Amino acid sequence: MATQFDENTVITIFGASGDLSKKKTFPALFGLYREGYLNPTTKIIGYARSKLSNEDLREKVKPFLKKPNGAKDDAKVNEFLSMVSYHAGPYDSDEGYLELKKIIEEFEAEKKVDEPHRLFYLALPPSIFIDVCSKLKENLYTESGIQRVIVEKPFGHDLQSATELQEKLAPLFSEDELFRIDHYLGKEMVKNLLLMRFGNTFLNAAWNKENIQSVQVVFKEPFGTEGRGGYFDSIGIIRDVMQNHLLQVLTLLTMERPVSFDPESVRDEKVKVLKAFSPIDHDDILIGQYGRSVDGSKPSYLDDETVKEDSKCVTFAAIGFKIANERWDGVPIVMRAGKALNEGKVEIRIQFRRVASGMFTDIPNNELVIRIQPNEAIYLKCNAKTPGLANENQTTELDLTYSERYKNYWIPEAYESLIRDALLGDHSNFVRDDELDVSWKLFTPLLNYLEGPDGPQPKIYPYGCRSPDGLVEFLADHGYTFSK
Ligand SMILES: O=P(O)(O)OC[C@H]1O[C@@H](O)[C@H](O)[C@@H](O)[C@@H]1O
Repeated sequence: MATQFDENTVITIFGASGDLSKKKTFPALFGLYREGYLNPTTKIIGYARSKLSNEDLREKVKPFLKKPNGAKDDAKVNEFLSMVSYHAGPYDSDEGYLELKKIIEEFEAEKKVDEPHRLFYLALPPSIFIDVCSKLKENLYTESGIQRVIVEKPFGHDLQSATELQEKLAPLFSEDELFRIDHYLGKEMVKNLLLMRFGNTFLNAAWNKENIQSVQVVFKEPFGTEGRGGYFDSIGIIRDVMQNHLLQVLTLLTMERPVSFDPESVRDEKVKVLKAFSPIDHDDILIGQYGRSVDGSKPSYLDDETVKEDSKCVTFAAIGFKIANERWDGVPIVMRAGKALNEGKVEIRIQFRRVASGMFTDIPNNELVIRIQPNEAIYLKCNAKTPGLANENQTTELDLTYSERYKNYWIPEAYESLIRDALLGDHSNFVRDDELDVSWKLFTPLLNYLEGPDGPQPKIYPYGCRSPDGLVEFLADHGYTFSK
């Protein structure tokens, strides 16, 4: 019921010369075009301070456009580049925006446009958002068209900084025009979660404290922070992926059902469950920093020449959560994220309860695993009678590998899906301001405690190991029952 952007839409990518723009934003715009979801009358404008030409931009991004049909669809590559142009100018001053206002109004007149449709993708750090947002609002805002601006996380590093950014942003652009990106919300398997649970009685009837023993959201990466240790030092793993990506996923797994079809009904339920989270217990935590591999082949986090040697930076964290409402009361929830472990994986693991006594209880807990990445899949640990004369249980792993169906369909990348959604005006996969506020109210006390003077020292774990010491115990302390 929001207006869709199709013909004669102008997409301006601010920060167009940067890494994010050339490796992600423009490649995503192309993928949408290559598969027929970007209208050919779309004007794509890259804006940045440097003084490059239309040729420079096109040749800068060309190495990153994806050709899944190989040398085929090469006309599409050149087709797309021909829709892309460049304008140089400062973010700090009105002359660039007035010059841009002229390029755009020229195009919106050469095509008979009664209602300008303008998307501004801000591929910039927040310290430059507010300037550009001011300038767009002072110079390039039409009360007789519709404009939408995309910004990407982070929006702050704690409650105070996030509040300050939003205080400056709110008088410039409303929630309806703002599209705040957490790119996990564009991943195919993350987008399936709501319909998977709410659309299937076989899961929804069990999705409650009466049947769930343990909820886990799991993030593992096999590499470390080498080279960028000094930057990561003020971030840490909790800020990097847990406060945003992992919290988003958990929110989709625990919210109640949206009662209407408005995208804001999705967002209302996410905010609602966020407010029911109890405060984080600062003791119910497992904090780790990666040391040298047992190998000797891999450096410690501190071996990084850009990291001070007394650094308490957390590169692995497991955190317990509790949600105080009727569905979740007393269910222990764990989010755990680490760099420099043994594999790359993002995964949801839900363990169901067993009855304590009776005939079909000498049997392992049912379990549901949803792999978000790498190999999108759903697995169910099930129980069944042994076929034939035998009257014993055997546990069966049911495979719902999505590779079956995906070799048939076009599965967009996160940014492709997300830009599409913005063009269609659908806020379902974007962060709202109260969502941001509550998520920072939840994590800031933990972050203040860890980074203050009494901040605990992370336990060291070797690069490449499965789990820091204490993890398996931590999980069993949070309702996970291990089995054969
Ligand atoms: O899992 P994805 O889609 O590759 O995203 C993971 C990355 O997400 C970013 O937000 C983090 O800052 C990175 O540290 C992390 O590696």
